[PDB]
Amino acid sequence: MSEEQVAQDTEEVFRSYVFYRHQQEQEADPEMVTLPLQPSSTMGQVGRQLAIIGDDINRRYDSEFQTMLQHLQPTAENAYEYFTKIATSLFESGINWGRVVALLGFGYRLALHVYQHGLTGFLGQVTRFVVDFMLHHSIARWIAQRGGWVAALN
Amino acid sequence: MSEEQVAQDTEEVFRSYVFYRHQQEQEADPEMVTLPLQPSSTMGQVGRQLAIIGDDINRRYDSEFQTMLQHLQPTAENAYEYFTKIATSLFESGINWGRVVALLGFGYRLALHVYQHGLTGFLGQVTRFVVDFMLHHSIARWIAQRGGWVAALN
Amino acid sequence: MSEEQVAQDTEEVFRSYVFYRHQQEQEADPEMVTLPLQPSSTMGQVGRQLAIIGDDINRRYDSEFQTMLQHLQPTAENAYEYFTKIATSLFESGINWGRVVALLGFGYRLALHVYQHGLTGFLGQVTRFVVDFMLHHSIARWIAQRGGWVAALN
Amino acid sequence: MSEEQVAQDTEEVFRSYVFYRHQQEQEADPEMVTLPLQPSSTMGQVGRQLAIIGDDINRRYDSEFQTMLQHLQPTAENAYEYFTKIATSLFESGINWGRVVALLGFGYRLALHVYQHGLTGFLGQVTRFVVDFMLHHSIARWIAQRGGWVAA
Amino acid sequence: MSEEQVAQDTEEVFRSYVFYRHQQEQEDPEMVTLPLQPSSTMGQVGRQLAIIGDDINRRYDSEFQTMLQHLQPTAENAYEYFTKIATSLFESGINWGRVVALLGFGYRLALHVYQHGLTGFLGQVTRFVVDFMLHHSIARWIAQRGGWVAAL
Amino acid sequence: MSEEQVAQDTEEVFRSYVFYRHQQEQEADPEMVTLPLQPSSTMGQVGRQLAIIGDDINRRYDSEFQTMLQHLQPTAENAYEYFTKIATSLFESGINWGRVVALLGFGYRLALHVYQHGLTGFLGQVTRFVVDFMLHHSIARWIAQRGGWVAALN
Amino acid sequence: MSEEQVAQDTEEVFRSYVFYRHQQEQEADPEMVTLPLQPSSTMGQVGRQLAIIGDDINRRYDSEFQTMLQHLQPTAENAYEYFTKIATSLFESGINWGRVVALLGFGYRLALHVYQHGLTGFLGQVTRFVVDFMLHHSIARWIAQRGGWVAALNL
Amino acid sequence: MSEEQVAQDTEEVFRSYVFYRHQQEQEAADPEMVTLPLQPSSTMGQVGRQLAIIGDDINRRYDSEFQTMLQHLQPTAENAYEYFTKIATSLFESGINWGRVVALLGFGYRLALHVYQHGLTGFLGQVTRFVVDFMLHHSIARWIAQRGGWVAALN
Amino acid sequence: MSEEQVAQDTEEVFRSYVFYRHQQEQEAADPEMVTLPLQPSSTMGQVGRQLAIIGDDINRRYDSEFQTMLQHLQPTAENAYEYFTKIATSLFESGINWGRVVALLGFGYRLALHVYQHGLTGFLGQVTRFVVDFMLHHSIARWIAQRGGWVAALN
Amino acid sequence: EIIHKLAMQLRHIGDNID
Amino acid sequence: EIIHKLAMQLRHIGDNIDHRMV
Amino acid sequence: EEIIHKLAMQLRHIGDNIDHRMV
Amino acid sequence: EEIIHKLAMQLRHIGDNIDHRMV
Amino acid sequence: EEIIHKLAMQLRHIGDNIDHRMV
Amino acid sequence: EEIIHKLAMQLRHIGDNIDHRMV
Amino acid sequence: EEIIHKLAMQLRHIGDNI
Amino acid sequence: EEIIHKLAMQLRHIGDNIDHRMV
Repeated sequence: MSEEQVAQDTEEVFRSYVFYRHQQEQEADPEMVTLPLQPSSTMGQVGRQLAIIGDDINRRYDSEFQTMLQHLQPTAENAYEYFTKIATSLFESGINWGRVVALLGFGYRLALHVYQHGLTGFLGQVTRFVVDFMLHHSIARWIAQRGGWVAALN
Repeated sequence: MSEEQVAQDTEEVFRSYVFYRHQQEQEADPEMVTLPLQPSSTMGQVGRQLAIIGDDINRRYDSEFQTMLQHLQPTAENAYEYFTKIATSLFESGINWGRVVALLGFGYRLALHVYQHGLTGFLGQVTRFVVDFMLHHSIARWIAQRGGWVAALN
Repeated sequence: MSEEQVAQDTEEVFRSYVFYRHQQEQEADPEMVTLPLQPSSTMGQVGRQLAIIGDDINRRYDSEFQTMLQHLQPTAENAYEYFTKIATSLFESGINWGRVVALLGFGYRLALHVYQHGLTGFLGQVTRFVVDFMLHHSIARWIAQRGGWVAALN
Repeated sequence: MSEEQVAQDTEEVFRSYVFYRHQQEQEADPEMVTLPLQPSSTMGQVGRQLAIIGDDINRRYDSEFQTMLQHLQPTAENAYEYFTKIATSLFESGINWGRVVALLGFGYRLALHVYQHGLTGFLGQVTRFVVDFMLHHSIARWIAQRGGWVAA
Repeated sequence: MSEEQVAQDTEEVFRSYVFYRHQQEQEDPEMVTLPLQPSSTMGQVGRQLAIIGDDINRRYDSEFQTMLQHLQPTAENAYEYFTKIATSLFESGINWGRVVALLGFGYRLALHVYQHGLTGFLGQVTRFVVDFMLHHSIARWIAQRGGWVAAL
Repeated sequence: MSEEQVAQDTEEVFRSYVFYRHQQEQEADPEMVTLPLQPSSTMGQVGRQLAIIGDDINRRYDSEFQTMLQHLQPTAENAYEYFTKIATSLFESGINWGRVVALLGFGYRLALHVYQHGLTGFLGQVTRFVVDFMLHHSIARWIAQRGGWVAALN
Repeated sequence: MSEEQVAQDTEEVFRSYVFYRHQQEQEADPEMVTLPLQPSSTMGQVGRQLAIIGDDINRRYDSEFQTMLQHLQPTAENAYEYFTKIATSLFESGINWGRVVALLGFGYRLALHVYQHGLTGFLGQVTRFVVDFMLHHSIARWIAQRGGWVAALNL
Repeated sequence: MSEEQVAQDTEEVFRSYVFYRHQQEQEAADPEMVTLPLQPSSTMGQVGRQLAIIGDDINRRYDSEFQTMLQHLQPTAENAYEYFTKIATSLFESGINWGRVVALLGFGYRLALHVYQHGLTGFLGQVTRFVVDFMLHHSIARWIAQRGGWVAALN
Repeated sequence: MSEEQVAQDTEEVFRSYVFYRHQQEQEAADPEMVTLPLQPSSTMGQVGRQLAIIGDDINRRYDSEFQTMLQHLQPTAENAYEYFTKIATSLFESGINWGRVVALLGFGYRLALHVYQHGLTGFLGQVTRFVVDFMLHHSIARWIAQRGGWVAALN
Repeated sequence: EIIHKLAMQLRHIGDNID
Repeated sequence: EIIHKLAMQLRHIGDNIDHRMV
Repeated sequence: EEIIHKLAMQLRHIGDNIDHRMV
Repeated sequence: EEIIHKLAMQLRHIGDNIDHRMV
Repeated sequence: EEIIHKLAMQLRHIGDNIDHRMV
Repeated sequence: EEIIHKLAMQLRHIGDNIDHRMV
Repeated sequence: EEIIHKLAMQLRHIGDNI
Repeated sequence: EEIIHKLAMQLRHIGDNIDHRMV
């Protein structure tokens, strides 16, 4: 299992996590309801499962985050810088599987922030922030060393 | 009646068993509500009767199966291996028409379970496991030696 | 038992708390009479049991309580602040189940008093200040250690 | 007469029991009075004659029984564990036509104690408890050896 | 103030508790010589909490020693018994009072086994105390009040 | 419970007994009053509880008993000859815990009498005499079978 | 003296005990009077002896014992289990010569109660439960350490 | 900061941790550690003294089960790397933090000490090599590198 | 594992057994055994460290009549191998045992020390060869190599 | 134990509905 | 001041429901 | 292997149940 | 099994009482 | 288990009464 | 830089709490 | 010889009394 | 292997505790 493999597999792990986490939160953003899913990949099983384990923690830390992002005001131009800088200090002290899911939650929380604030059609940019940050900052490598994203279904 | 006649006849018995069994139950998986059915095939009558002649027995153990399937965590990659191992242990002690009906329903329960867990558009892979198992493990020949799937309508 | 499930279940316990206690204190609030309760929930009988136990320990303080909530004169802006400012001092001395019924009981006495000053349709936000105070202040974590809200039927 | 046919027929045997027995105790549960009844089936008359041939001995033992279900306090999750486990011993002494009307009689009350305790929309599951317990514990068959519920 | 912070400060809170409680008892060698941390606010915690229950722990002595003797805690079941008693104390609820009643269970079982031939086990009581409190949310309670220094 | 396990444990089961039994027999010999006790073994508790249950019965026959040990007059060489000889008879009838404390009580009484007759440092042999005899005369296999010395704590 | 030489004398010791003590009691059980013994059987004195010295004690507890085991109503299936189980608790507290004799008395109490209850021919199995419990709980070793069953003629 | 710079630097932060944590323990023996030589004027012996300091309370406790587990492991000269590697990969299987890198140094200490105590003398340069070789091959030296090196541990 | 490989291993197993038993016996002298030098980083010192400690409890019940029997033996530089050989062939004449291999090394120790106290200095290296050369020629080393080697003893 | 006295009584009416 | 008087009154209803509920 | 096997015998049981019905 | 509870019940009354004084 | 115990506990008494006639 | 960090520290809290669920 | 029988039978009493 | 694993979780535990101490 390669780190580049984990990197390309990350596009569908992310896309699906957004789809399924948005879907429980509703029980809005139409770019996440209409979000296309790939047929018959186990990376859509990964993103469905990871969307679900962040069920307790993520519900609490809700208005706390939106009030902090409102002070950030990320635009189409500084959001990848802002994505990087937050995500770079999340893993500065360490890595674990739970922090990997918190980095997909922040990609979901930031994908939704900017839609609600008028940046439409940006979902596909937040996905590359997640893929690209992960591939230049050793997160994909870390995951590939554990058997890939598929190892997370335990 | 040849075993390869039973092998090609089996895709329509399973597809149709899924459609009609999903339908009584629902009275969900929209890959099974919108499952196409060949017109004027007797095999669509075989899957309709096999699906009804397990109704009560099958809802009885519905909860034990779901929770047993979750610890398995089948994926696009290991579902065949897992389908074969369960199905070779089922007929190791014995073959009878009910057990053949139980191999259809476990093809139905594994098909629905992966969907509910995020493996979409996989219905056709589950029908192939059913058909390719039966040919390669003497279940098709068993059935052909008795007139085919049509003998079951008794 | 995840703390997340206790907090989602707190929807039902409180709704049913208000409805089943109102049904006794009325022998009015239109929102609490017409209050609907999901069907076949255990948090529905749980709502029922918590509202019937300390009836007199509740009908013993109506004067003192409905007197102080009127000088405080809650509004739709400071409501949550007061709700959390009051509820912090409650469990700061310690946790038990009677104080957990005492937390709910005040919401019924908030959402209702509030209702009597002109704040219509406010029962779904008092339901919210209950759910979003427990999970964030370890009240949903304490319950999770014991089983859930159903264990309260002892 | 297949046991399965006995099992499928039981659904409206119970509804009619539950519908008709509540009409007795009344002269509440709006889930049993609204309880729609299937048309032109004997099973509506079968359950009707068994809810009436039981209101002598039942109407007396009510307080004795319901006091125990408030000590047992069943939930939407343990309801099947209990109903199976009570009716199981009920029948480990033996089986007679009094005890089958006695079974359906506990479904009437169980579906009524939880309604009176806040468990709405469960009357459809109490029929299943009846319909499942009887086939899986050889009561749909024993009834079939006579001709179905109609012999009753 | 972190749970970890409370867990560590718990070591001295107990060893700092036993000391002054034994001394106030006389007005065990291993309890008279019990080493105390120089200059810690925790050292004082373990003697304020020791003086408050002086009334409630004065009465309940002959209570507890008879119940301990029949339980017969050895070096093996010592942690088993400690976790099982102390769990059952906090199930019902929590409060500062039951926090203090838990350290008293740490002085009373420390003192029981020494009297019954368990020389030098007070080093395992302290950990029973701190390992019961970190794995059962009791440490998380205290830090949420500010830490033990709030108790004062 | 292993055989010589109970054997090795017999090392300080005895050292405890003699310690506690002398502390009460006075109610002297510094070879035992100073007999160093381990920290944190249940085997110490066993030697204390048996020290104080037999003490009363071990308070009448002390006049008659040791009067015999003079007329016997055992030295530091036949000591093991004499010890084994009497203990082989103490069990030649029947085994039970009461007599197992009777052997240790002879172990307390032989230790005491050798000091009182000029034999110094021989408590380090009346220990070994007590451990070897039991592993080589079916007594340690009697104790291990019932859970061991800890089983005596009843 | 191997604890196994104790194992086979016991098939002869028990049978003797049952028989010789059956006749004193009559003052029944086919299988205990049919019950034959090898000749020049030195171990037959043992079962004759042990049945004697313990008779006036065993003529006292016969009352409450005929009603206890019937509530147990042993079978062919749970008879061994109840055997080994009742006998493990008789030696968890202490061995001596009476407890080993008091052990055999109950096989007879079981092998006879079982016959009056309609379990013909079970006399062979009761002899094994004795031997089999005795070898597998260190009761036969206790006898070979002291010599054997012949030394029981010193009571 | 490069990977091999961190891997090269782990000789003296480990050798130093050992001398300093032992000097720690022994004021409250392994003469291989007392007489350990310490490279003059390097920040990595600065780094080893801080890590040995930080890790005592948490260690001072779990010194019993470690002793008993390492005894039933019975590492030898031949199997000690395999066991070190198998234990060290399970430690970082779940995640990587700075406390687990200090925890790793401590089990190099616990291991080098148990095997000496049990007769494996002059083994400290191989344990040091296990530590340096595991880190470089299982990506511990690269995690440390993309954070400044070991000197970053001084916060 | 070669039985000729078990021969050089025995040089360091015996010399380790000697040093550590002597050491633990003292702490409860032959200065050739206090100053006994030991190979650094050899598992065979772990073997000799463990084999000395298992026999300790029993090897204090018999320290006496051994002492007095080797006195009327009066071993010399000339007859000590012969007596060693003939004591050691009689030890494994009725069987071979892991315990008799530890009781063989113990008599090497006890005869090494008898001769020293009786004025035979500088003789430990000949004793080690009696042990090494006896074991090779009397099928003791092949037995151990079949078991896996001396390291099999750390179990 | 509640489970037995349930069936016990339900038995009573049962054999009485008989 | 009021915010507090609301909590302690509720402590008394809680610990009174407590004994009732245990 | 152990999850795998439990699913198979469950299938046998439902499979032998259905057989008796069609037989 | 019933001693552990009887300990934790009185242990609870000591707490309940001490709590009244602290707070 | 109570039939088993009282049966065994019965057997000890005759086992120590018959033991004395023995010893 | 200062808001950025508070988002990172909160993600760590959320992350480490979800880790405790998956291990 | 005889004194030997005497100790063992005492402790026996003491043992069986215990 | 059961020992090797028990040793690795004591090390995570001491590791995460030293961890909370360092950040």
